[PDB]
Amino acid sequence: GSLPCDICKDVVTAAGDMLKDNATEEEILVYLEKTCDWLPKPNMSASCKEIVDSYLPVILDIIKGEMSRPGEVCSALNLCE
Repeated sequence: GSLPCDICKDVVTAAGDMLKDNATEEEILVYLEKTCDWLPKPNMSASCKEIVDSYLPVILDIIKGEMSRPGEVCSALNLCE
């Protein structure tokens, strides 16, 4: 899969699991930012940050809306084919 697709799957899964543990949205952002910062290449970190900043908000809304399948959520947002 494309890099945006691969990152999206991570983000949606992470956000979903953390919400199911009643994590706060702020904490979720902090967690995902860490992931972005740990990625081994600058282009990966950059793509991760852009995806988190652009899509995490609506992803949280979608999961709260009872839709948490990573592949499906990401395909809908056109991050996956």
